[PDB]
Amino acid sequence: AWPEEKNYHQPAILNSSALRQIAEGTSISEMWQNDLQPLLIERYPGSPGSYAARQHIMQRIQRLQADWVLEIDTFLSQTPYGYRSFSNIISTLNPTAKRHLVLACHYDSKYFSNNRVFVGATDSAVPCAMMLELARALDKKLLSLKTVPDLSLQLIFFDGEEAFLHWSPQDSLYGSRHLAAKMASTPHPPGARGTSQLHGMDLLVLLDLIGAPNPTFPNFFPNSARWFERLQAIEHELHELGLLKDHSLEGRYFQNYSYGGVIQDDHIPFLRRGVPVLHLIPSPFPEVWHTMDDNEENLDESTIDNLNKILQVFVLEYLHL
Ligand SMILES: COc1cc(N(CC2CCCC2)C(=O)NCCCn2cncc2C)ccc1OCCN1CCOCC1
Ligand SMILES: [Zn+2]
Repeated sequence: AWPEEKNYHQPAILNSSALRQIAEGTSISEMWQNDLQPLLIERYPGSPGSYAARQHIMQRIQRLQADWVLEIDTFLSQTPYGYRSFSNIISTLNPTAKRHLVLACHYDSKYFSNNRVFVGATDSAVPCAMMLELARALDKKLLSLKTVPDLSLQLIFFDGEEAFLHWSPQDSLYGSRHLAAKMASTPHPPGARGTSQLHGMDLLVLLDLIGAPNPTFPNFFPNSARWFERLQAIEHELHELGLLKDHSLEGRYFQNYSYGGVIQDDHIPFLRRGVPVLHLIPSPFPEVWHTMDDNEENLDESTIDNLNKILQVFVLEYLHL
C-alpha cells in the first residue's frame, strides 16, 4: 500500500519568516564559484572530464554534514560507436527509507567537433550545479533526517543523456534507460516484499536546460499538476515578499499552460513505468541549446538564483521540513 502513498502525500507549507530564512541561506555566488565552474568542461561519457565531473560532484556531497550514501552505477551499453561505459551518480539520504523524492539532472556533455568547446552550461551544468547548492544550503535541515512518513531525498546525476551521432531511441538516454531497469529490478527496501526501487520513487523532478534568462516551464503531466501549482505558489509568495531578483509577475517561470507533444529526456524511461514525473524543462528551449554559445556568458545569474530558491522551498515543503 505504501507505493500508493505518493498519490496522496501533502506538503507542509513554510511560513513567511521561514521563506525569509531559506532565501538568505543560499547564494548564487558560492554556487557559481564552488559548484558550477568546475563542470564547465568537456565531459562526454568515458572522457577525462567525465571522471573529473563525477569526482567534483561526490567530493562536494561529502563536504556536507548530512550523511549522503553515494552510489556510482557503472555499466556497459552499445552505442553507434561500439560498447561504451557510463556511470550514473546517485546520492541518497535514508537509503533504508521506503519513499524518495528525486531531483535529477544529467552530467554528461555532447561530443562536438571552431575555437570553442561545448560545455553545455544550461544543458546540464547549471541544473547539476543547482542540485549541489540546494544540498549545501539545506544541509542543516537535511541533517535532521539522519535522526528518526518514510520519505527522504535522492540526487541522481545521469550519464550519457546525449546522442553520440544522431538522436534516436537507440542512441539516446543510455544512463537512465539502464538505471530505470536496474531500479525496476532492485528489491526496495531490504525486506524485499515485492516492491522495487522504482516503486520507492515518489516524484522525479528532472531539471534540464535552466540557466537561460526568461524561461517559461509548461505543465506536462496531469498527475504532477498540483506540484506544478505549488511551484507557481512558491514563485508568487517569494516575489510578494520581495525574495526574487529582477522578477516580474507578468513574465513568470511557471505558467499553467499545458504541453501537447512529448519531449524525450531522462524522465522518459521512468515515465514509461508509472513514475510521477515533474519535468522542469522550459519550452521553448534556450536559444543557445546545442550550440557552443551555450556558455557562462549567456547565463542569467539572477534567474538561476530565483529558481534555486523556488526549488529549495519545494523540497523543504515536500519533505515536511
Ligand atoms: C520543444 O523544443 C524542441 C523539442 C524537440 N524534441 C521533440 C521531438 C524532436 C523531433 C520530433 C519531436 C525532443 O525530443 N528533443 C530531445 C532533446 C533533449 N535534450 C538534449 N539536451 C538536453 C535535452 C533535454 C526538438 C527540438 C526542439 O526545439 C529546439 C529549437 N530550439 C533550437 C535553439 O534554441 C531555440 C529553439
Ligand atoms: Zn543537449
